[PDB]
Amino acid sequence: PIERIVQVDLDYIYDPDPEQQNRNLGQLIDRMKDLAPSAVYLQAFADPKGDGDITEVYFPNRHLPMRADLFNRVAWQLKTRAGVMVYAWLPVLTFSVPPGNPAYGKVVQSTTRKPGERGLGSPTRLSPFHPDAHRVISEIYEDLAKAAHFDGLLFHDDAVLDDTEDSSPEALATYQGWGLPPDIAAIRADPKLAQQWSKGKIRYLIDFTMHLRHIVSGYQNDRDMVVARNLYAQPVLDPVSEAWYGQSLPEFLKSYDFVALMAMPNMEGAARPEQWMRQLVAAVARQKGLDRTIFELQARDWRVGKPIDTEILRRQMVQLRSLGAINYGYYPDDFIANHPDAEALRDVMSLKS
Repeated sequence: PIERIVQVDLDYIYDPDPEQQNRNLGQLIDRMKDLAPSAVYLQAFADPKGDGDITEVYFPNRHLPMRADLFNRVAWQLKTRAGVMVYAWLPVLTFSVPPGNPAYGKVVQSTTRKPGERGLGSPTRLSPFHPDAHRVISEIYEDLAKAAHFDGLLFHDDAVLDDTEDSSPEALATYQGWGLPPDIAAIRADPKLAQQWSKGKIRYLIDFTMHLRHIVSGYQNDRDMVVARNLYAQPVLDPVSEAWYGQSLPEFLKSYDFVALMAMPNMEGAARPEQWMRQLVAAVARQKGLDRTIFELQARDWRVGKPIDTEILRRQMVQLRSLGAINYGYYPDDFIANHPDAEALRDVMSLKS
């Protein structure tokens, strides 16, 4: 079994001119037919500002405005014309519902964070410990399942909690239920409690995504609903950092069909990108995770706003192959600018590899 995946932004397809939008879609379909990946991870939410404040999505639903009714038709065209599997890529927590929504303002709190700033996680993450936020997110996933036909779910990288979160009253009450004091200062001060708390939050988020899976699978009438989740590299390279990510490679491997590991040394600011990738693969191997870890590479340098040379991307794929990491893919597909170069990547993205 081999996965070769392409993650695709509907933000790149969308255009206020529906005829331009159609031309955009056409270019995507042609590239995916040519490249023939195992799966496309398809954005179901809108994030055109790139700040992770998700006020709109691309499917009809009860809670958020629709930017365009686009996910269902792109998913169907990918499936039927390009012959690929399609995963719905959706946030776990970040839904900026309108005022008057029951979940409005029921967000993840931090003991130290102030207004007007953020850490890795978005300030807009709804608290999965709050019953109204829990239900609203559940209903958004239900509405996705009603609105479109797809083969899997990719749970987004927005599902993070740091070591000062979640400090909201509902979260504290949940920690008390785990046998911890409802007091993050007290938890953090005791290394044993701090470890238990970190692992507890990791499992809580995973369990929440399993709840969402159950909702979607019931509606897709499909027990074979495959799930993947984005995993940051730092918890893999340095597992102590689980405590301020709320993610874990061993726990992910136990719970998801695939782990979408963000193998992106450029984004990470790696001084020695080849060594970095070598160490990342070794870490995954050490956890016996190569069979279900997808090394998701970056095709764009988002910080400087430039495509990454396709030859650099291919060299990363060849390096992965040489190390026995046979599942991989890239994000994003810039189908309008023909980047990455499909001709150059075809041989390594082929499922005969």
